[PDB]
Amino acid sequence: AMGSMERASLIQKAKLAEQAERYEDMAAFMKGAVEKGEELSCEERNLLSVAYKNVVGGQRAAWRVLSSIEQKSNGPEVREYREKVETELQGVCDTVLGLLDSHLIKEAGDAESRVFYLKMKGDYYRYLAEVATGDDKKRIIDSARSAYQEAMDISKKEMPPTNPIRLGLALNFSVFHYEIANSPEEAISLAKTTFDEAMADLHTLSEDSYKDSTLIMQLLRDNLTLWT
Amino acid sequence: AMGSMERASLIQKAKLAEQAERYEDMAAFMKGAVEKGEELSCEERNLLSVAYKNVVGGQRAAWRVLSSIEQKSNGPEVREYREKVETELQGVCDTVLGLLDSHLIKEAGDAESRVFYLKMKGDYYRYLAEVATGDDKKRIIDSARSAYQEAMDISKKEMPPTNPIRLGLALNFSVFHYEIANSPEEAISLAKTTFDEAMADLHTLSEDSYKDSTLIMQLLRDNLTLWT
Ligand SMILES: COc1cccc(NC(=O)COc2ccccc2P(=O)(O)O)c1
Ligand SMILES: COc1cccc(NC(=O)COc2ccccc2P(=O)(O)O)c1
Ligand SMILES: [Cl-]
Ligand SMILES: [Cl-]
Ligand SMILES: [Cl-]
Ligand SMILES: [Cl-]
Ligand SMILES: [Mg+2]
Ligand SMILES: [Mg+2]
Ligand SMILES: [Mg+2]
Ligand SMILES: [Mg+2]
Ligand SMILES: [Mg+2]
Ligand SMILES: [Mg+2]
Ligand SMILES: [Mg+2]
Ligand SMILES: [Mg+2]
Repeated sequence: AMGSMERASLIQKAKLAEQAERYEDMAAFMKGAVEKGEELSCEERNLLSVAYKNVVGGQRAAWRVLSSIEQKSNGPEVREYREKVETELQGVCDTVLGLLDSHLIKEAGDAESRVFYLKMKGDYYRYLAEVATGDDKKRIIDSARSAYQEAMDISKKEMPPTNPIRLGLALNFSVFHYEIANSPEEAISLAKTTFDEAMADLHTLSEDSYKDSTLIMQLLRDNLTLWT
Repeated sequence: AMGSMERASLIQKAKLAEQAERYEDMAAFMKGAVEKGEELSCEERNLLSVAYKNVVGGQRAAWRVLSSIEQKSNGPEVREYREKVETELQGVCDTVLGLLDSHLIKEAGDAESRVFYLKMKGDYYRYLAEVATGDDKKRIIDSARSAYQEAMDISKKEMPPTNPIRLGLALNFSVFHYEIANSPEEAISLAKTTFDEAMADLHTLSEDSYKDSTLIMQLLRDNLTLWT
């Protein structure tokens, strides 16, 4: 439905929607921008990610509330409404994954863009895994793992240990190991090694880069504190 | 779209949606419940009001952000996106006003229900007035005034000065005078008289009623502090 709007106007409106805290609109504008077919700049990739993380975030928070109520109840209403929210969440994840597959990842040749999009792919499969059951569920978990792993492999070859996309990827992959893969030791090892190798590279940074990197290192530290 | 769901299940889901902070869903469930044609109980009237106040609240907050950006800008994008949000806000207000006219107010014979719905009518015309321009605009302002006035007339005849619906009505009508009607003296007089007559009636209240009433009296006091 954004086919008739200029790419530049979609980006401008996404920024307005962010100011207005209208994240559903923000996501729809950025989906429209991606669907123009051109690669996205760093700033535009960040608008895409912020929009969808806020949308899916509201859904995941609601799903958690409902799932809790349902499990303590264990008529059809709680299950029905949890399933409604679950389906809408699945739809948003499928939308994002669709944008990544058609055709953001395939056209992403620079490490910053390719790692960004593979991290996003890992994150949205991870959100699908949170609500998935059984077997179907193993293939979803492995899709998340596979995307994160490819991103990690590129990030380790092509980016310094303090790069904020590399740090955020490692942070989220550690969360995947702790929360999804039942691998708390792998989570803790990854968060530890990532933190230590970033610390050793801080000396190479300007003041502003240092602020960017240490912000994410503090999130790694927060998890490690929660996990140990 | 809620025609096939049981009234009781719509109410139950509205309560779940409130826990989940899913206010759009909450409003749609309560719209469905109203459309069953039966009068609403006190608790159900409160669910209706909470749902729509949160929905329109998000819209009014966004509209304010956008209007500010637009007026400081004064391409078409800011105006266009402010108009989009404005139209959606107008639609929600029209929806609420429609439920009140078809047929909540006409079937409301008790003072608690009739005052509640006439206050709501004043509030949603007030939200339309916030975004309205010119003349069209005078009739909207007078519709809000007229609804609030009828509610006030009934409330003064039928409810004690500490009743929380009477207090909330007076609070909102004072806000209408200050923000919409350019009548700050009327706003201040109304808030003052309402506060003083409630204070004089507190002695008649139980501990829990006292807590309910004094909460709203503090909002009147907060406005008076802001306005004087
Ligand atoms: C963004 O809104 C929500 C809703 C529900 C859960 C969360 N996530 C959290 O509270 C913590 O999640 C993380 C912590 C470190 C890295 C990544 C995440 P995640 O949100 O699971 O991508 C966020
Ligand atoms: C509920 O979300 C919003 C969004 C934008 C504005 C507001 N309202 C306010 O900040 C203060 O408004 C009032 C104060 C006292 C009584 C009534 C109101 P109102 O929200 O204008 O019905 C609320
Ligand atoms: Cl449902
Ligand atoms: Cl490529
Ligand atoms: Cl628009
Ligand atoms: Cl009647
Ligand atoms: Mg063009
Ligand atoms: Mg399901
Ligand atoms: Mg390329
Ligand atoms: Mg490099
Ligand atoms: Mg029935
Ligand atoms: Mg308009
Ligand atoms: Mg009746
Ligand atoms: Mg009475």
